[PDB]
Amino acid sequence: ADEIGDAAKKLGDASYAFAKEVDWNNGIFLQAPGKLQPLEALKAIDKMIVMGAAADPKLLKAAAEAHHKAIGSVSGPNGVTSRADWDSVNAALGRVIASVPENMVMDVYDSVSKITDPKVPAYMKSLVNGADAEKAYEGFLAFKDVVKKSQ
Amino acid sequence: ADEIGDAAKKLGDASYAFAKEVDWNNGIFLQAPGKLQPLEALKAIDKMIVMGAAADPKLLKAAAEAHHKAIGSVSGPNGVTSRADWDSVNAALGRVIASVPENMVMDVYDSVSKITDPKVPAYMKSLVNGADAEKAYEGFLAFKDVVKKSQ
Ligand SMILES: CC/C=C\C/C=C\C/C=C\C/C=C\C/C=C\CCCC(=O)OC[C@H](CO[C@@H]1O[C@H](CO[C@H]2O[C@H](CO)[C@H](O)[C@H](O)[C@H]2O)[C@H](O)[C@H](O)[C@H]1O)OC(=O)C/C=C\C/C=C\C/C=C\C/C=C\C/C=C\CC
Ligand SMILES: CC/C=C\C/C=C\C/C=C\C/C=C\C/C=C\CCCC(=O)OC[C@H](CO[C@@H]1O[C@H](CO[C@H]2O[C@H](CO)[C@H](O)[C@H](O)[C@H]2O)[C@H](O)[C@H](O)[C@H]1O)OC(=O)C/C=C\C/C=C\C/C=C\C/C=C\C/C=C\CC
Ligand code: CLA
Ligand code: CLA
Ligand SMILES: CC(=O)O[C@H]1CC(C)(C)C(=C=C/C(C)=C/C=C/C=C/C=C(C)/C=C2C=C(/C=C/[C@@]34O[C@]3(C)C[C@@H](O)CC4(C)C)C(=O)O/2)[C@](C)(O)C1
Ligand SMILES: CC(=O)O[C@H]1CC(C)(C)C(=C=C/C(C)=C/C=C/C=C/C=C(C)/C=C2C=C(/C=C/[C@@]34O[C@]3(C)C[C@@H](O)CC4(C)C)C(=O)O/2)[C@](C)(O)C1
Ligand SMILES: CC(=O)O[C@H]1CC(C)(C)C(=C=C/C(C)=C/C=C/C=C/C=C(C)/C=C2C=C(/C=C/[C@@]34O[C@]3(C)C[C@@H](O)CC4(C)C)C(=O)O/2)[C@](C)(O)C1
Ligand SMILES: CC(=O)O[C@H]1CC(C)(C)C(=C=C/C(C)=C/C=C/C=C/C=C(C)/C=C2C=C(/C=C/[C@@]34O[C@]3(C)C[C@@H](O)CC4(C)C)C(=O)O/2)[C@](C)(O)C1
Ligand SMILES: CC(=O)O[C@H]1CC(C)(C)C(=C=C/C(C)=C/C=C/C=C/C=C(C)/C=C2C=C(/C=C/[C@@]34O[C@]3(C)C[C@@H](O)CC4(C)C)C(=O)O/2)[C@](C)(O)C1
Ligand SMILES: CC(=O)O[C@H]1CC(C)(C)C(=C=C/C(C)=C/C=C/C=C/C=C(C)/C=C2C=C(/C=C/[C@@]34O[C@]3(C)C[C@@H](O)CC4(C)C)C(=O)O/2)[C@](C)(O)C1
Ligand SMILES: CC(=O)O[C@H]1CC(C)(C)C(=C=C/C(C)=C/C=C/C=C/C=C(C)/C=C2C=C(/C=C/[C@@]34O[C@]3(C)C[C@@H](O)CC4(C)C)C(=O)O/2)[C@](C)(O)C1
Ligand SMILES: CC(=O)O[C@H]1CC(C)(C)C(=C=C/C(C)=C/C=C/C=C/C=C(C)/C=C2C=C(/C=C/[C@@]34O[C@]3(C)C[C@@H](O)CC4(C)C)C(=O)O/2)[C@](C)(O)C1
Ligand SMILES: [Cl-]
Ligand SMILES: [Cl-]
Ligand SMILES: [Cl-]
Ligand SMILES: [Cl-]
Ligand SMILES: [K+]
Ligand SMILES: [K+]
Repeated sequence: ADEIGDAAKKLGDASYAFAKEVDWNNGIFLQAPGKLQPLEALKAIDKMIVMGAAADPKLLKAAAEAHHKAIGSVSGPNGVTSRADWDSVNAALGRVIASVPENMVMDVYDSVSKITDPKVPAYMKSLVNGADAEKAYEGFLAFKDVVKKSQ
Repeated sequence: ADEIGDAAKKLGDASYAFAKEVDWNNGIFLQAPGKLQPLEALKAIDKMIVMGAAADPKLLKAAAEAHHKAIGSVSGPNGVTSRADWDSVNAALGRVIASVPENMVMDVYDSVSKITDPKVPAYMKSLVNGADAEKAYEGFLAFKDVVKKSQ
């Protein structure tokens, strides 16, 4: 047990209602988040690849395992994993994030932002309950504070 | 040095002409290989996630590093990495493939085949020199024989 795991349970309390509202089977998630821009997108993928190579390989393995288990508990009309598996994925990802330097994480974020059209967040939010999305994000903010402490 | 590395150099002799002909900046590679089928695609991703969790985490790290370096040597009008980085990526991937049971690898292959429209290979081949694609594939066949010996 660790503090990221405890923070993941609070994150689940804040964010699972939102996860149940997302239609995970919508094909839109395969499309670029705006205009397809291969050269800029490759720069973002490169920052991810750098981060993945730097991450604790054991924590990467555990995060992959948590997603395998999560796939197994998918149910209902939107393809949402169970509450327990949601929390397990989020904890495992938090551990991976904490295992690399903050710069690496910020470089992925900035590089993905560069290819994301300004309308995409509002469009995604419009498909779910906006107050639940807001609660989920406020949950994320608290969670990342715990992740940073462990980083 | 190892036998996968030696086999990767022979693979490069057979396949680099083909890699130079592919337009790596074509946006088509973001689309599903046929009809977008989220439920079946998730099954294929699940088999990949199982395989990634089983792979030697050190060899996964080295494969990610080889791709970072490869991105750095991209040049020319098609976005092709250097010959040396092509071989380095292929060796590193061969090591990852050899680090898991053959079943896991075949399960990814079969699961991806299930979502790949029968026209996709011929369409991809039609964009390059068909004899160079054939040489590349004959190269792959020899390479995977070395990978299997190490597996
Ligand atoms: C063949 C290739 C195969 C596959 C292709 C590969 C990849 C697909 C590539 C791209 C598709 C992926 C993602 C893009 C898709 C979807 C995008 C998903 C992300 C999103 O929607 O983000 C919304 C967010 C909104 O802005 C925030 O608003 C805040 C408001 O806060 C106030 O009010 C609150 C309540 O309202 C609270 O009360 C608070 O207390 C109060 O403070 C503050 O103003 C913040 O400063 C401000 O940041 O926007 C941004 O962060 C920047 C945009 C994009 C970054 C993009 C993404 C995140 C970055 C990195 C994630 C890492 C990786 C993503 C990718 C993959 C995951 C591994
Ligand atoms: C939001 C989500 C984000 C991203 C989405 C994520 C993923 C994208 C998902 C999918 C897109 C990916 C791929 C699909 C895209 C493109 C497809 C790329 C693959 C392709 O084109 O394959 C062509 C191949 C042709 O068939 C072979 O013909 C042979 C002929 O051999 C003779 O003649 C020869 C010379 O002519 C020689 O002389 C020889 O000596 C002589 O023997 C034999 O008959 C073989 O028995 C027969 O197998 O087809 C198949 O293998 C099955 C089809 C698809 C499997 C699909 C893929 C491979 C499987 C696994 C690869 C693993 C993973 C792929 C994916 C990713 C890689 C990590
Ligand atoms: C089928 C399998 C699968 C699927 C469908 C996904 C889907 C996703 N992954 Mg995951 N992932 C997988 C397997 C999968 N992954 C595997 C095998 C691994 C390796 C172990 C990872 C490792 C991984 C990492 C390291 C990250 C992702 C992230 C993401 C998201 C990227 C787009 C995004 O930011 O949306 C928005 C995100 C969500 C809807 C997820 C919930 C986010 C918080 C907790 C609550 C919602 C807040 C707010 C409303 C929206 C996000 C704002 C943002 C600024 C934080 C998306 C939800 C990224 C992510 O979520 O970035 C924010 C991310 O950082 N994945
Ligand atoms: C921007 C980065 C990037 C890009 C663009 C790609 C692109 C690709 N990856 Mg790679 N990968 C990356 C980073 C990247 N990867 C990273 C960071 C990792 C983790 C370390 C991986 C790990 C990985 C694995 C484990 C595998 C791939 C494979 C593939 C291919 C999947 C589609 C396919 O089969 O086409 C066809 C494939 C090619 C054109 C590549 C050359 C294949 C041989 C050597 C020669 C050509 C033979 C023939 C003409 C066509 C293929 C037939 C097939 C049955 C073998 C595609 C070329 C897969 C692959 O190639 O499956 C066959 C695969 O198994 N990737
Ligand atoms: C081979 C392999 O290993 O694959 C595995 C690799 C990983 C990394 C482990 C993995 C993973 C995670 C991944 C990739 C997550 C990707 C998330 C992508 C989210 C994409 C979104 C939100 C895309 C869009 C596009 C939109 C477009 C919206 C608009 O155009 C619309 C409609 C109308 C316009 O007028 C205005 C507009 C508003 C602009 C939008 O609003 O949102 C996975 C899944 O496991 C696969
Ligand atoms: C060996 C191997 O194969 O590894 C493979 C392993 C994987 C995992 C499969 C893999 C991969 C994918 C990877 C690495 C993904 C990385 C994801 C990173 C996500 C980062 C995020 C969300 C960062 C942020 C930063 C934010 C900042 C927000 C703020 O600053 C803002 C705006 C304003 C401030 O006032 C408040 C604030 C809140 C502070 C935010 O909101 O979010 C890959 C590439 O395939 C390689
Ligand atoms: C088709 C289908 O059915 O697909 C199904 C597939 C599944 C897998 C079964 C499934 C599922 C679950 C999924 C996708 C869950 C996704 C979870 C994503 C979690 C992401 C996390 C936590 C990312 C971060 C990034 C962080 C960054 C933190 C920092 O940068 C910040 C901000 C500020 C810096 O100063 C300090 C910092 C600390 C560096 C962080 O702390 O965390 C589902 C829903 O069922 C759908
Ligand atoms: C080849 C093939 O077929 O592969 C298949 C493989 C798969 C895995 C099966 C597959 C899949 C599924 C995938 C990747 C799913 C990814 C899902 C990502 C969902 C992202 C969502 C919901 C994003 C958001 C962002 C929002 C932002 C909200 C806010 O920021 C806003 C506006 C304003 C702020 O003030 C407050 C805020 C509230 C913070 C929100 O509310 O939501 C797919 C697509 O089928 C393809
Ligand atoms: C977030 C993160 O970590 O992301 C990283 C995760 C990884 C795994 C490390 C990673 C990787 C590798 C990946 C995903 C490779 C994906 C390869 C995909 C190849 C897709 C292809 C060939 C798609 C098509 C679609 C086609 C459609 C053709 C047709 O429709 C057409 C035109 C006309 C129709 O009439 C007939 C038709 C013929 C049917 C086609 O012919 O081919 C990467 C890139 O690093 C990102
Ligand atoms: C911890 C963590 O995060 O790990 C992350 C790590 C990654 C790597 C980023 C990641 C990923 C992606 C993964 C695993 C991809 C796996 C790719 C597997 C590719 C398999 C291939 C091509 C298999 C085959 C089999 C073939 C067979 C051909 C033949 O049988 C045929 C027809 C006919 C016979 O007569 C001749 C023959 C020739 C014998 C073939 O031709 O090809 C993921 C999911 O993101 C998780
Ligand atoms: C936009 C842009 O510019 O992107 C740029 C991004 C880069 C990275 C810089 C770049 C590059 C390079 C790239 C993509 C290289 C891709 C290489 C893929 C290699 C895949 C390999 C080897 C896969 C396998 C699968 C195998 C399976 C073997 C077996 O199953 C087989 C058959 C039969 C079983 O009985 C035994 C077995 C042994 C189990 C194997 O042995 O090997 C480029 C080109 O510049 C484009
Ligand atoms: C959000 C966002 O923007 O992300 C961006 C991220 C990136 C990384 C920048 C990105 C990218 C690039 C990517 C994934 C590139 C992947 C490329 C895959 C290429 C696959 C090719 C060539 C496949 C083939 C198959 C062929 C088959 C030939 C044969 O089988 C045939 C018919 C018949 C047999 O008898 C003989 C044979 C000869 C064996 C062939 O000849 O070729 C992208 C797309 O821009 C999206
Ligand atoms: Cl929807
Ligand atoms: Cl571009
Ligand atoms: Cl082309
Ligand atoms: Cl389906
Ligand atoms: K561009
Ligand atoms: K289906």
